[PDB]
Amino acid sequence: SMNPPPPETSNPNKPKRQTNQLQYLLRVVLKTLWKHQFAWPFQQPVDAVKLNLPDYYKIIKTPMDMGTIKKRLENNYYWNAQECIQDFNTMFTNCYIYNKPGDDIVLMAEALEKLFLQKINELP
Ligand SMILES: Cn1cc(-c2ccc(C(=O)Nc3ccccc3N)cc2)c2cc[nH]c2c1=O
Repeated sequence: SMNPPPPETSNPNKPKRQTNQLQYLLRVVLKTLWKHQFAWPFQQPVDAVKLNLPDYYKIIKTPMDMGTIKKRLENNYYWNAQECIQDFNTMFTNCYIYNKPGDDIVLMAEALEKLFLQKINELP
């Protein structure tokens, strides 16, 4: 199909370890973006088939979405907060490199990214 297998969300060979920053990323950062009115296009992998975007996964080499990030946090996939922040950054980058500037989806991403950066500015 137009769609790749979704990203893995569990790392079983990794030890399970909480950190203050990972708790913050799940319980403050992800939670705040997840509940936002503009979160909905970002809560699951882009379904290029249903959306008829045949070039999406030609342009986007590293798919990422908030649902994947949420599950990765819930399964303690990330070794540290920077790995999680990188996935958020990738999700926004994908939106900005695929969609035309000023598209509704880009304006949605920009609003979510601003909130993300504001919360990251207070990472413990
Ligand atoms: C990240 N991202 C997401 C999306 C994206 C857009 C729409 C949906 C979606 O579920 N639409 C919908 C609304 C109401 C009823 C049924 C459906 N299917 C999901 C995703 C997208 C589209 C162009 N470009 C991007 C884009 O970059």
